[PDB]
Amino acid sequence: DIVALKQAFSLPDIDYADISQREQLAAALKRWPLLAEFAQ
Amino acid sequence: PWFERLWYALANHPILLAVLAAISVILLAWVLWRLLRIISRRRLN
Amino acid sequence: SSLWQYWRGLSGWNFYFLVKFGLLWAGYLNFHPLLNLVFAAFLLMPLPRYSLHRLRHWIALPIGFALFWHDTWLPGPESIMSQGSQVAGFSTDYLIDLVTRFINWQMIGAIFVLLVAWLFLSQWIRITVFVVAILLWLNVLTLA
Amino acid sequence: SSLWQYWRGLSGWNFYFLVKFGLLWAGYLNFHPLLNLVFAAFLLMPLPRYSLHRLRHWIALPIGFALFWHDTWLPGPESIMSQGSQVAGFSTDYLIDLVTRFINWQMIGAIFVLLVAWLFLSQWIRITVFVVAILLWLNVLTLA
Amino acid sequence: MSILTRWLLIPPVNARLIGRYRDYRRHGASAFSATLGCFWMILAWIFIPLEHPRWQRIRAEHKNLYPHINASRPRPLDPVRYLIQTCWLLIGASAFSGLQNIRGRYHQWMNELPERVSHKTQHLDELGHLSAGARRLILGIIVTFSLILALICVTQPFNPLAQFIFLMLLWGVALIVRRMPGRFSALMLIVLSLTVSCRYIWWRYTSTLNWDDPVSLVCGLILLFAETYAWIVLVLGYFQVVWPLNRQPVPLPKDMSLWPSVDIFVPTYNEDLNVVKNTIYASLGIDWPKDKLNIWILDDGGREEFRQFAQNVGVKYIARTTHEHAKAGNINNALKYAKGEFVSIFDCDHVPTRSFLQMTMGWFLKEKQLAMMQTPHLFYGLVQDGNDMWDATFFCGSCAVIRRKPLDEIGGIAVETVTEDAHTSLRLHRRGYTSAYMRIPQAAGLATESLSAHIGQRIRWARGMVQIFRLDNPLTGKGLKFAQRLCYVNAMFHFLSGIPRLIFLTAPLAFLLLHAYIIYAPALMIALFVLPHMIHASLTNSKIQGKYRHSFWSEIYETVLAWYIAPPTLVALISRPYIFLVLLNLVGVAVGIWRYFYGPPTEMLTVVVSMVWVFYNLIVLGGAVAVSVESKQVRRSHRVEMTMPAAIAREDGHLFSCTVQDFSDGGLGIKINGQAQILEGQKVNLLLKRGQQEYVFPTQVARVMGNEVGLKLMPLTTQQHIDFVQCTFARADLESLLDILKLGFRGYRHLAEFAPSSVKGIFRVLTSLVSWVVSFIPRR
Repeated sequence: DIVALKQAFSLPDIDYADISQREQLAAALKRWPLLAEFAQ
Repeated sequence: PWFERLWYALANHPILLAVLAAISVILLAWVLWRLLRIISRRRLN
Repeated sequence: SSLWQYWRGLSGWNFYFLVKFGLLWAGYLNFHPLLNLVFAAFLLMPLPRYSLHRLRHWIALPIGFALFWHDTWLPGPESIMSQGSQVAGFSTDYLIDLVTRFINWQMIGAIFVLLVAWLFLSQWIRITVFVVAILLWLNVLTLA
Repeated sequence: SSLWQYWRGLSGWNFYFLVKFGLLWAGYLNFHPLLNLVFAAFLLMPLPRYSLHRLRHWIALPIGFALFWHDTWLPGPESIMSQGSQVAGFSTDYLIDLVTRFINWQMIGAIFVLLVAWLFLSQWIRITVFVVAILLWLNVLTLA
Repeated sequence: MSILTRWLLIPPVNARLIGRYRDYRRHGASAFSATLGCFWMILAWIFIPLEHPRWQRIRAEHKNLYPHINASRPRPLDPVRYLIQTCWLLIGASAFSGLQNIRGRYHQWMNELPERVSHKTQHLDELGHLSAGARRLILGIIVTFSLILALICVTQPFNPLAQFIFLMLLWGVALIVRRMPGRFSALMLIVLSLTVSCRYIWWRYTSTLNWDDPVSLVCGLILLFAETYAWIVLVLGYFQVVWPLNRQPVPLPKDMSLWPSVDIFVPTYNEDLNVVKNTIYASLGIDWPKDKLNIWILDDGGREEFRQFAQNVGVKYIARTTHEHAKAGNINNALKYAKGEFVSIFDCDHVPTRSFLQMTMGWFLKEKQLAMMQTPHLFYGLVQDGNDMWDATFFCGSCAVIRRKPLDEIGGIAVETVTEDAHTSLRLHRRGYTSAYMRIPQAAGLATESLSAHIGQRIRWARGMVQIFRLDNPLTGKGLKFAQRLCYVNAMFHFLSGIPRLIFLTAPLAFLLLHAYIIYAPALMIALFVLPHMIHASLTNSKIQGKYRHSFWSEIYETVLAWYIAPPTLVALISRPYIFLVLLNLVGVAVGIWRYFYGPPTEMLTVVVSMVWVFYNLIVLGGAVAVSVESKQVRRSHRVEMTMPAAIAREDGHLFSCTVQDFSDGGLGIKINGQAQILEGQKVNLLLKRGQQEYVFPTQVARVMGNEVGLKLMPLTTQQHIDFVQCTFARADLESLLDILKLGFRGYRHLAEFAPSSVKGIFRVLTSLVSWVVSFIPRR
């Protein structure tokens, strides 16, 4: 989706920061101790 | 007549007048392109 | 009954008649409309058998040649038979020069153009109807 | 096949005849309407095999070139051969000057406009019909 | 009589003929028509060799070659139609791979030439290296030389042949330039159109006004003033979109703690909950930090279902005590309670994509003075990109971001006009603040909108512009640059294009009726000096807009649409007057045919030209009523068909790939690849792909139509709803002459159907005559 939008135009330097994905990843690391231990 | 002489000189020449028109169009397009690029850079940045 | 399947039309002889019309308009031809109507009727009458029709056409081809010779102002074959000795006496180059002088290439070009026009117009116009109409008109004028 | 779809048309030669028409509209041509009509019938003669059609066109190309030479006011081959010695004896600069003086750029521009118009028309409208109609009209005028 | 034919003709042919007659009769052919058809058929059979294989194939393909002739139903004058079609067939036209490849390669090389020239100029990057005085002198002398050459080209007298050569050369140059993409080609076309239009205007002013007859002089002056106004409007329009800015998003700082706070406003008055639910779900799915985004629903109806939805999904909800100033007042009241640094406004139908604020807020964080940013809700798109060059992009009422402090400083959204958005943009521009425009699609939600919406906007906008000019005139104001004033004046003039159209409609009648000479010139000169103007204007507008379908016919569509809205715009400052004008034009046609057949041959060509003009007028007039009857005729609703690969999982574990045909809040209808015996009432799982992720939605099949399967969603949860809205709505998403002729014909038909009776009769007779005449027109 984001890649398609960036292909329809130039958008070469706008690095996408998915807030939803980051929040879900943070919640997952908070909930599952093994993932938290291995990630950091 | 300073203008009727010029009209009589170019009265029967459509090719030459078309070439002059094309040259003027290209020159004005180039100068407008320069000015618009300058203004666009001044606007965005 | 279905006798229309036997009325085959003039077919090739259409062009024959058109050429004779052309030579009649330019004044090169001595024309007898009655014999032409007779020939048109003879070639137009229907015969049930294909073999009989083909035999009729093959027999009429010499008859068509004879009618063409009669319509032209050329001397009769008896004159050719009598003067064959004089014809053979002349050299080959003299005969070639004479025939080249006789040949009117304008009429040959007209014949070729007419042949092309007939082969194109035979698909869009019934030339048999028009040739019969003109032949009847010429007969009518020469009679009354 | 039976209905003779072999009436393809003049195609490129339409432009040839159009150029002839323009030059006759200007007066530079000693036109020969009968020979032009014979040549057009030679081009429009239907041939079944595509190889025969291609060979006919290729043989007609030198014939068409010779016909266009004949219809022009330029000197014939004998005069060309007689003046070839003088042309060879002349300097290259003289030949270049003669070529520059002979060329009329207005007629070249007119020919280019005619070519563009013919391309557009052939993209939209058949040209063989109009060309043949004009050829027949000229022949009718010359005959009567 | 059957006895006469039976005794006159042999029984076989009589039976054949009577059978053909009965075949005609059974297909509605009258006795006269069938008798005439038999007569024509027997004549054709005896003259035309219809037995020939060529004619056999023609008869077999009769329906293709003769679409407008009914073979089974002979009619009077049918041989006339046959002759017309045969003439068209004879006249009309019925190694290809190599020629096509060469032409395509030439076109591709023409298209790619600007890139190669750009690279060549890039390696010689380079005026730009000279001093200030040297550059000023060189530019001055270059501009003087080019302007003098253009002035000479504009004011050169020519005879018909030289003029025609000039027209052909300039038209060819314009056509060649149009193929080349880029802004330089657009600039060249703009300059060429300016030169041609200046030539036409100079010729009209110096060689066409008739100074002998006072009436013809006054008519010519009025027509020339109308043409001058049209030329000024065209020049201003060229200026507006001469150089689209093509603004691109500025990346946000990688520190998410430096990002600003945004308050999204979704105002609704009477929209159902189904419409607003999708927008709110998309808003919650916008990729932006949760602590930096607050969503507000502004329902003016006080509806409790909206409050329940807002409480369930967590978005805020405020309803006002009163309902003054409508949406503008609603947003002004809501602003007293918001606390964010930026205010974003979305309409109910618009679906905000999750990459909205990410692509928008960079410029606000970068350029401090920027107070407003607009995103697209074609022609409008490019006028707004061109306006951004001069800082004249105005609020469009939706899908915009406004800085909070400037918005509160100007007293909030303006409420004195129907178009609050434009007035807010003008007030922001007056204080020195800047506006931007980003041409990145959101999700565009609604499809088509039809002319019903097209006219809503067209009108509410004209009235608002008139009110703004009345109260906050850009010309008399302070703090506005010249280009912004030009853009605003261009908008006002575009909305004031009502009187010149009437003058253009009445001028040819002013010739045909009063026998005046409003345009004192030979018709050939008129054509040679007017046609280049219209052709070059059409080519330049087509190149600038870049529309796939581009010709004078789109311009005719624009004129008929803008003429339908002239009375309301002039009211801001139908049947009877309009049918009066149409009858005037038809009387002009009648007197024109009288003139052409009985008048002197000298004026015949002028009469013919005026005939063409009046025909164009008759097309426009019919188009105006055609749109009046087609505006309220749309019955379909929101239905967007897009291809997207999905998966369907059965209880049995079978997984099938599918493509979604259509979708809505009630469910989705999909097309299944391959054979699958999916039974209705079976609970299945729909897997949708979002980027590189898969989301599973439980559905039940409610209708199966062959390979088309309709699924309905079981009661969903909040996160599931947001995922659904992200995967469905907030995605990454001569013929015209005949069409306009049909539009005019159907407009005249409707006018005959609904006008007053005293003219109902006249218009019905005219439509019948036009149809009968068209019945003879050759067709391919």
